[PDB]
Amino acid sequence: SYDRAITVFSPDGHLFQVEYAQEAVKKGSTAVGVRGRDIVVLGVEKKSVAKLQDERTVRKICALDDNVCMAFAGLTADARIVINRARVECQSHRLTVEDPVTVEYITRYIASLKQRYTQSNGRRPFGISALIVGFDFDGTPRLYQTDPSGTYHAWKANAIGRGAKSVREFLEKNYTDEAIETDDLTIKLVIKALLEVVQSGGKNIELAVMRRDQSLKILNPEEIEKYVAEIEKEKEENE
Amino acid sequence: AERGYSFSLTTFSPSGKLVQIEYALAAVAGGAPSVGIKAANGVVLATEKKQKSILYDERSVHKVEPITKHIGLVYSGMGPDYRVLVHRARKLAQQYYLVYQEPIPTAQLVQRVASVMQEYTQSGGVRPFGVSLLICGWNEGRPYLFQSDPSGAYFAWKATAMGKNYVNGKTFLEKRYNEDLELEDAIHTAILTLKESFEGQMTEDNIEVGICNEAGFRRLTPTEVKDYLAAIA
Amino acid sequence: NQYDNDVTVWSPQGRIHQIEYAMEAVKQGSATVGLKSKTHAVLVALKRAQSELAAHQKKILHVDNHIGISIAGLTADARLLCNFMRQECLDSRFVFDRPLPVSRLVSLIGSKTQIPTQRYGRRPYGVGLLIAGYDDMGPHIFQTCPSANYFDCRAMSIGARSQSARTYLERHMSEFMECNLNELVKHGLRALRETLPAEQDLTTKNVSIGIVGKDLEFTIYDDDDVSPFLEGLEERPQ
Amino acid sequence: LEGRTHIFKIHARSMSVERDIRFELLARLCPNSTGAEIRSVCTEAGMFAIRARRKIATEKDFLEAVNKVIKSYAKFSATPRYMTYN
Amino acid sequence: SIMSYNGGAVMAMKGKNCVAIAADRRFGIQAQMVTTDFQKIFPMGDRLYIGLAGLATDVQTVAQRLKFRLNLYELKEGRQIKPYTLMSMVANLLYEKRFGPYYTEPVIAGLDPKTFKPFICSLDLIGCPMVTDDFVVSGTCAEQMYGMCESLWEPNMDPDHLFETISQAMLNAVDRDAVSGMGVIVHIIEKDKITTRTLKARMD
Amino acid sequence: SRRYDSRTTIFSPEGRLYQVEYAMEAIGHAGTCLGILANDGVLLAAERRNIHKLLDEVFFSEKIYKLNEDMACSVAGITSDANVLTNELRLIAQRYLLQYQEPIPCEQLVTALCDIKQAYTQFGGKRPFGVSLLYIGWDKHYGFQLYQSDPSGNYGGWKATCIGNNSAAAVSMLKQDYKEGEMTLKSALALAIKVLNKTMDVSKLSAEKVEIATLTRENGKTVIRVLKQKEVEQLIKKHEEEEAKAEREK
Amino acid sequence: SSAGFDRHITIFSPEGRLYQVEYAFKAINQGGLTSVAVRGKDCAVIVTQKKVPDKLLDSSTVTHLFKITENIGCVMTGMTADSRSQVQRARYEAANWKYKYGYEIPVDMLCKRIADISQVYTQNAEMRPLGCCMILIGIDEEQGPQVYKCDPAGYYCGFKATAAGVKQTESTSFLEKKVKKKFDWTFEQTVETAITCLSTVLSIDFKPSEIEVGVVTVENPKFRILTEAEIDAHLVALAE
Amino acid sequence: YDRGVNTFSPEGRLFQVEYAIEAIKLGSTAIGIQTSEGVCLAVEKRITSPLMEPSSIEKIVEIDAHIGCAMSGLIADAKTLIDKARVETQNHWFTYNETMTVESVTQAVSNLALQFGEEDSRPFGVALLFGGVDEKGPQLFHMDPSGTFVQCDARAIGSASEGAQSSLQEVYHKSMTLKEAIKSSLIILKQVMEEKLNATNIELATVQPGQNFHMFTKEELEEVIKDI
Amino acid sequence: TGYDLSASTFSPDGRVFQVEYAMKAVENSSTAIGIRCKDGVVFGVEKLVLSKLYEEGSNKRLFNVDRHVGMAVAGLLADARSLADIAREEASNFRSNFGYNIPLKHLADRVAMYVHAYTLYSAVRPFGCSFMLGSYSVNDGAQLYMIDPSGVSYGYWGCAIGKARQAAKTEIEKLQMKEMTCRDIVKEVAKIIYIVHDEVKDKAFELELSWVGELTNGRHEIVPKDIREEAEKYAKESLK
Ligand SMILES: Nc1ncnc2c1ncn2[C@@H]1O[C@H](COP(=O)(O)OP(=O)(O)OP(=O)(O)O)[C@@H](O)[C@H]1O
Repeated sequence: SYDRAITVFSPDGHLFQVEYAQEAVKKGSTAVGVRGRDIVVLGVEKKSVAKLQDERTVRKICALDDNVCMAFAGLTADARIVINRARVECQSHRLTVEDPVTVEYITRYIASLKQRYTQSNGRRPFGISALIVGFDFDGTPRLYQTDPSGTYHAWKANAIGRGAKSVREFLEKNYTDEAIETDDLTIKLVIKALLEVVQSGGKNIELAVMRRDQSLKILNPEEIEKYVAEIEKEKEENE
Repeated sequence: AERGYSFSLTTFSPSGKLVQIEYALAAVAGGAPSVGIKAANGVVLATEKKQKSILYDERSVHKVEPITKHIGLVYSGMGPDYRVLVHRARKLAQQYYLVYQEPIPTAQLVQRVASVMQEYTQSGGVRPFGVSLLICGWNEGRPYLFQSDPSGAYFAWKATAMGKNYVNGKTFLEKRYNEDLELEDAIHTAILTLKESFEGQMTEDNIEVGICNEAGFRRLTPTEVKDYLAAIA
Repeated sequence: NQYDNDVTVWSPQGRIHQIEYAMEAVKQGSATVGLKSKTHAVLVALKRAQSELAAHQKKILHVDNHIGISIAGLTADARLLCNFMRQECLDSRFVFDRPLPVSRLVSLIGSKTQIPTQRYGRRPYGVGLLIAGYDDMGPHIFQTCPSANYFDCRAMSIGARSQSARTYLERHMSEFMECNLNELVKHGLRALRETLPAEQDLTTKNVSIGIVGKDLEFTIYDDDDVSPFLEGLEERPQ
Repeated sequence: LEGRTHIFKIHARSMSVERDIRFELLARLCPNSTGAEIRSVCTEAGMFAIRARRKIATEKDFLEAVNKVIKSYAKFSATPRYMTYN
Repeated sequence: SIMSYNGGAVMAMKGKNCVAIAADRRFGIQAQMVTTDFQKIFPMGDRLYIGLAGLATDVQTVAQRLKFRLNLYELKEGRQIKPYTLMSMVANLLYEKRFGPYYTEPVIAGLDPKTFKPFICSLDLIGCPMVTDDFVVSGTCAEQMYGMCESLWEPNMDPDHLFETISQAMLNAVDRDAVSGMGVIVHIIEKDKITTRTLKARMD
Repeated sequence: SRRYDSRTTIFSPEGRLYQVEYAMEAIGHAGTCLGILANDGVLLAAERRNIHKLLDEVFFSEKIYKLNEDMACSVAGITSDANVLTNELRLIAQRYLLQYQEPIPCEQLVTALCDIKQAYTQFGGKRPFGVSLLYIGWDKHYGFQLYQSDPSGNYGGWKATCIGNNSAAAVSMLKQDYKEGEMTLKSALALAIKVLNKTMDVSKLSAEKVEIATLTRENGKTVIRVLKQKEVEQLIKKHEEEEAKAEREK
Repeated sequence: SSAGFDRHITIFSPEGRLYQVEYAFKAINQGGLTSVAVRGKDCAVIVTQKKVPDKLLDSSTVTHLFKITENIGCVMTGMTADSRSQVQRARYEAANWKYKYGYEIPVDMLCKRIADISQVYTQNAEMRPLGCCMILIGIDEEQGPQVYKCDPAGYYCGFKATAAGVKQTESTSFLEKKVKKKFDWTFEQTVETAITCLSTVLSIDFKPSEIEVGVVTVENPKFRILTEAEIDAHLVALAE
Repeated sequence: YDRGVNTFSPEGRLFQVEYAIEAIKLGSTAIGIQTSEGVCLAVEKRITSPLMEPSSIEKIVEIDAHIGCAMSGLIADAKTLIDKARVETQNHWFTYNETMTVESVTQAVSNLALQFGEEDSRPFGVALLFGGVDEKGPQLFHMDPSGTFVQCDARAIGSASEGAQSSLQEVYHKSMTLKEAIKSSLIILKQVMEEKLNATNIELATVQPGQNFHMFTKEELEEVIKDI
Repeated sequence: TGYDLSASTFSPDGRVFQVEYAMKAVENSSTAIGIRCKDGVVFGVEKLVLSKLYEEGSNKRLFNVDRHVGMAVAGLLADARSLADIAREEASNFRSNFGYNIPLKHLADRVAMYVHAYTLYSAVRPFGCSFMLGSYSVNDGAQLYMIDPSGVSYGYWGCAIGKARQAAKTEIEKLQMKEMTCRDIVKEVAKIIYIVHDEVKDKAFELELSWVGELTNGRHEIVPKDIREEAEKYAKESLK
C-alpha cells in the first residue's frame, strides 16, 4: 500500500507537522462565537469576497443536525472531509441509541479520528481546527473545540483565526455577567466582538443564532447593518 | 505487495513542467525518424530501420506491429518500451471485440491506451515510456491519424514526423504535403521526407512503408518497398 | 557515517553497526551470571531501580517448569519474545505431551530474530536472555545476542562490566561441576559481588537467584528467599 | 534542569531582581535553550519594562512575554543543532 | 413458474421500411392484478426501444444497467449505438452471471442510426444472441404468437397493415391466457417520426 | 528506501503546500477558459492550444468536455490528466442516474470529484492533478450554476472565472463590466470576445483558435449549442464594428 | 549531465540516458569470457571457452553451454550467478509454451517474452536489472536454423551471425569479411570458422579441452555438445 | 542521519523513543502517593486563560471499576490507550467473572507499548501512573513510554518530577496516613505552580477498598483548599 | 558515494559492493575447507578459542541438512543456521513430492537461487555465508560443490574458506583425491590443518571433522573423535 512516516518525534519533544499545523490555522479565516443560556451565537469573517460571487459556495458554516451545528476555520479542503466524516458518525449516533447527539460525544469522535490520523503511516495531519456550537438537551448550552493534536476543549467564548490573541484580549471585557444578559444584547455582542476583529467592515461578517432547540437562521446584511448602526451610536452616546 | 512503495518520482517544477517526461521527450528526439500521412482513401506510415553492422537481418525484427487487421501502428524512441505497450494494446482491444463483437474504433484505442499510460506516469516508482506512438486505421469510411507522447496527450495530424530533425521535417510536410492525395502520392512524399535525414544508402531493408487501406491495414513486403522507391521518390 | 543508516547495508569492513549498537544495550543492562553443574544449575541476576522508593525491577522469570531465564536490556522486545517463549512450551506440551530440549528450542529463537536483522525497515532485538533447562542429558546454559548466535556453555555472563566476573569464572567453573546446589548458589553471586562497587551491598532485594534441577522444578527466589543463600558468607577484602 | 538556574544567577546581578521572583519555575518552561535564549529572557524583561516605564521587572510581567519569546522564535525554527550533525 | 409469476408478453415485428414493437400493460403477482400503467418497454437513445418479459425486477434492473453502459458508450463516442453493438452489449450483460442469471426475455427492436434500415432480435435469458428477419416474440404463451404471426405477417408491410396485424395477434394471443391483459401498448417507429398507440383490450 | 521519496505529501514549513503551489503554477500556464453569468442559458469558450492548420480537427469539441447531458466542463492543464478525471466523474454521474434515476445536481457532483482529488493529496506521495477544470449546468432547485475545480481539493466555484493566469485581467474587466440579470447572451458573448480581443496576446481574434460552446435551457431536452466558426466570424466583425464605433466618440 | 537519484535508480537523464543499463552493459567484462555465434545454411555453431585456474576444476560443473530444449541449446556471458537465474525461467517458459499451446516454441518468441521480463527489471528501480546476456539458437519448420541474442535492455534480437561481449567487437569485423564476398556456409565451414574468429582475437591456440563448441543442425535436430576428441579433429583439420 | 525512525542509536537505543521521553518534560506534572489506607493522586491542570472550562480537561480518568490511572504530556495521545485498556479489563471480567488486577493492566499496556513501524507509526510519549486496589490492597504503579514497568510508592511525572521526587522522599515514610498524604501532595503542588491555589487548578484522585467510588466529588476539594 | 548502499543499485564500475563486502565478511571467519575422496566426501571445520570460551561441542559449523548431505559453513553463524533450515525445507519438498534422495546438483541449485534472489532487492541483504556441499551415493558417486555469497553454484574436488584459503588449498595438489581412500584422507587433512593456522594469532583452537560415503552407508554424520582418534595421533607427530 502506502507506508511512510509522516510525523516523527523531534529530540526537543515537539512533533513537527502537528505543532506546525497550527500556523495554517493562524493564517486562515477568522471566526468567533459565544454561548448563552438561551440563544448561542457564532461568527465568521475574513471571507475576502469580491462581491461578484455567490456567498453560498464560500459558506464556512454547516450543520450535521438541527441540534448541533458545525463551524470550522483554516483551509476548507481539509474541512470537507472532516464534515462528511462527522456526518456519518452523527447518523450512527442517530441510528443506534436514538437520543439526540451530544457535543461531547461527537467532537470526541473528530478528535480521536484526527489523533490516529496523526499516528498511522500514509496519513498527513490536517492543518486546520474548528469549534462546534449548539444547545444541550434541556435548554443547556454546549460548545467545544478541536486541535491539530485532537484535544477537545470547551470555551466560554471562541477566539481563533488571524489575530486570536487580539480578539481573546477583547473577550476579557466580554465575560462580564451583563454580557450577555439578553439575547438581543448577545447578537450586538458578536457585532462588538467582530468590530475589534479583522477589518470589521460590516460585509464579510456572517452569523447565526440558535435559540434552544429551534434551528438557526442566517441573517441577511439587513439586521446586521442596523446592529452596526447601533454600535457606532453606542460609541456616540459614550462620549 | 515488490514492497509496494509506489511514491511518484515526478515532482512539479516551479514552472509547472514535468521532469522525467520532458527527459523522455529527449529520448523520443534521440530515437529514429518515422513519418505518416493521412490523405484521401487511407493513411500511409513510413518508418526507418538501419542496421549498425552488415551481419544484421531485418527479415526477423519488424518495426511496424499492427494491433488489428484494419489498425496498424509505428513508433519512435527506444524499442523495449515499445514492445510493452504493443502486447498491452493487443490485450486491450480484445475486451472491446469480446463485449461488442465489433472492430474497436481507432479513436477508442488511443483513449484506453493513453489513460493506462498516463497512469503509468503517475504510478509511483516507475519511469514513463519514452515512446511517441503514431496510431492509424480506417473506421466508418473515414480513416484517422493520431500521435501520442510520453505525457499521454493525443493529437490528429494530416502529416507528422518524429525523431531527429522532426521540426525541420514538419515544415517540409506542411508545404510539400497538403489537401488530400491518393495513397501513391502519400507514399511518395513520405519517402522523400524520410530520405531528407537518411544516409546516402537507401535499400528495401533501410526503411519500411505501412499502409492503411479502407479495406484494412496491409503491411507491404520489402519487395514492393524497393519497387516503389528505387528510384526513390 | 551514512552507511550505518540501514540494517541491510554492509559496511566496507563487513560489520553491520546495528547489531553492535544493540550489543551496547546488552552492556547497559544489569550484570547477571548463570552457571550449571553436572547435576543442578543456578542462575543469578541483579535488580536495579531508579529511585529509592521504586521497587527493584525483577529479571529472572519463570516460563517452563524446568526452564528459567534471565533478562537484560529492553523489556519491550523481551516480553514480546517471552510470549513467543511461552507459546513454544505449551506447543509440544500439547501435541507431543512433552517439553522441548533447549538445544532445539533456541534455534527457533534465532530464526525468529533472523528476519528483523535482514529485511529493510526492521530492527534487531536487544536481548539479555540466559536460558537454562534439563533434557535427558542434564542441564544446559545458553546465551542470547541481537546477532542471533546462541552458544552452549557451562557458565556465561552479560551486563555492565561482566567480563571481570568471567575472570573469576575460568578457574572456578572447572571445579564447580562436582559441587552440590548449596555452595553453587553463592558461587553464582560471587561473580556479581566483584561487578558492583565494593563499598556497598549487594542487599537481599537488589538481587535475583533461581535454582532448577532434574528432580527440582524451577522456583523464583527473591527477597526473603535469598536470605538463606546470602547468610554464612564472607565479605570481600580491601 | 537544576543547572539552568545558574545562568539566571549570573544574569541576576544585572538590572534588579525582585525578591519574589522564582528562577526554578521559569527555568523548566524552556528546555534546550542553552544560555543564549535565557539571556534574551533576562534581556526582554527590562526591554519590555522600559517600554512600560517600569523600573524593576515583576516576575508575572515578563513571563507573559517569555512564553511568547520562546514560542514565537521556535515557530519558524526550533534551532535543531542536534539535527545539524544528525 | 418463474417466468409465469409476473407474466407478460412482448412482441416485435418488422415492417417494410419501419419496425414496430408492442407489449402488454398488465402488472400483477400471479393471478392478482396490481396496476395496469406499469411501463415495460423503455426508450433507449433515439428511434430505438427494448422489450422485456419476465420478473419486473430484472426488467427494471437490466433496463438501468443497460442505460448505464449505454450512456457511457455514447458519451465517449458521439455516434449512437449500433443495433448489433446493442445486442452484443445485452448478451454480455446477461452472460456476466452464468449461475446467477436474471430471469428475463429480452426483445430488441430499433432502427439503424445510419439509415432508415430497421433491425429486430431477441436473446435467451442466459444471453444467447439470436436474430430474425421477420419477427421476434417473447412472452407467456408462444403457441399463439408463433401460430398467428406466421399466418398474418408478410414480407412487405406498410405501417397500417403492420399496426393492425400485430394488433389482432396480440389480441388473440393475450385473451387466451389469464396472466396477461389489461390493455396492450404498441410502439411503431420510422425514420420520420415515432408513433405510439394504445390498443383497446379486455379489462377482465 | 526512505531517502528516495521527495516527500511530496508533507507540508512546507512556511505554512504553504509545496507540491500544490507548483501545481497551481501549471494552471497559470497552458489552458485558457472563460465563464460568465447569462440568463436562460450559459456560455463557455476556450483557446485552442494547437492553432496549426495541419490538424484534422476530427475530435469536434476538444478543450470543452461534456460529462453529462445537462452539464459540461472546460479543462485547463494536461489533456490525459483530465481524461482520467472525465471518465471518473462521468461514471459517478452515471451511477447517480443509475441509483436514483434522477439527474445529478452540480453541488454534490463537484464536491465528490474534489474529495477524490484531495485523497491523492493526503497520502501515497502520488502525483496530484494539476488540472483545474470548470463546471456548468442546470438544476431544478438553484437553476444555472458555475463552479471550478482546484488541485488543493477545494472547489473554486463562483459566478465568474479566471483561467488561466492570463485571465486575471479579464476579472478586472469583469468588475467594470459586472452585470446582474442581463441576458442577451450575445451581449455577454461580445463581452467575452472583448476579453480575448485585449487580454489575450494573439491579436485579430482568429475564429479557428477559439471554440464557443453554449448551453441553453430547454424543457426537457436542455439544448447544447455547439457553434461553427462561420457565424462566429460575422459576430467578431460585429464586435469589431462596436470597437470602431466606440473610437468614434473622441 | 546528472541530477538527483538518477545514478542510483532507473529513470531518464536530463539528456534522456539511463545509467544503470550502461553499467550492466560493461558488467560482462567482469566475467572475462567470449562467445561467438555463427549460422550456416543448414547449421548453426556456437563456440565458447572456460577458465581453469585450479586443477580442481570439474569440466562438467563449469561448462557454460546450457541446454533449454532437447532441440534448442543456449549459452551465456558475464557472471554466471545472474545467468543461472535466467536459466530456470527460460526452461519454465518453454514448458508452459509446451503445456498451453501443445507444441514446441519457435524460440523467436522465447527471447521476446524473456525480454519483457527484462523490461520489468529495467523499469522498477528497487530491484536489480540483471545484466547477464542471453544467447539462444533454434530450429523452425522449413526456415532453417536460427540464432538469437538478448541483452538486458529489455529487447529481443536475432541475426545470421552475431557476437557480443568483451572482445566480441573485434570478432564481429572479422566475421563480416568471412561471410561475404559470396561465401556459402556448410557444416565444416562454420565449425572451421569458429576457431578463426577466436584466434584472430586471441591467437593462443591452446588445448581444445578449455573451449566448448555447441552446434545445431537438422539431421537429428536434437541439440548436441561436441566431445573433445572430435573437436581436436576439426582443430587439426584447419591447421595444415 | 534520519534512519527509518525505528533504528537504534550509536550509543545506543531507539531514537524516537529517546526523543519521546523529552515530551514528558513539556507536559503537566502529577504526583501520586501509595498509602496503606488508599491511593491518592493529584495533578496541575495548568490553566492558561479564563477561557478554559474547568471540567473540560481531566488528567485522571478511571480505567477499571477499582483501578484508576493518570496520564502525562499530551492528552489525546493517551486517549487511544485509555479507552482501549478499559475494554481489556472488561473482557477479563467477562471470561473469568473476576476483575483485572492492578498488575495486569501493566502487561496489558506493555504488550501494546511499542507497536510502531512501517511494514507489517509514532510511539506515544505519554507516561502512565497506575492506581488501583488489587487483592493485596491499595497499589500505585508507574510506567514509561519505552515500556519499562516499575512499582513506585510515590512517583511524580511532568516537568518538575525531578524536583518533586526530591522533596518527596524527604517527607515520605511508610507510616503515612491517607489524610496526611493528601495534604502532603498540595505542599509540593503549590510550590511548582505559578497560579494561585483554587478548586479549578488541581484535582485529587483517591481510592480505598472500603470507600469507593470515589473517584472523587466536588466541594470535597474546597475543604482541602482551606486546610493549608 | 551511496552506490554501495543498496545491493540492487549498480556502481560506476559495473558491479555491486554489497556482494563484495559480503565476500570478505566470510573470509574473516575461521578456516573451513572441504575435500572429497572417490568413495565419499570429507568435511572439516576449525573452531577458534578466545577465552575458554565455553563447553566443547557447542555451535559447531557442521550441520546435517539431509540424510546424505550436510552443511560445512563459514562466516556469520546465524545466517548459516537459517539457510540450513531453508535447505532442510527444500529437501523436505523433494522427499514429499518424489520420495527419494535429492541429487546434490539440484539441491545446491535451489539454494543458490535463494542466495542470488536475496541480492536483487533493497529490502534484504546479500548473505554472509559460504558453505561446502558434498555427498556420495551408489547411483551417484562423489560430488563436491562450493557455494559463494554471490550465488555462484559450482564445485571442485576440494575447496578452502576462511582467513587461510590459498595457503589452505596449496598442499591439496600434493594429496591424491583418487587413490587415497577416505580413511587416509581424514588424517591427511587434519595434519595440515594442525600445521596451518599459526598459533601466534590464536593460542588455542579445536578441530571438527565430518564424513559421508559408502562406509557409513550413505548416512552423513560427524566422525566420532573417540573413534580411531586419527588427527591428534598423526597431527601431533606431523609438526616435524
Ligand atoms: N551554559 C552556559 N553558561 C554560560 N554562558 C552561556 C551558556 N550557554 C550559552 N551561554 C552564552 O551564550 C552566548 C552565545 O553562545 P555562542 O552563540 O557564542 O555559542 P557558539 O560559539 O555559537 O557555539 P558554537 O561555537 O558551538 O556554534 C555565549 O557568549 C555564552 O556566554
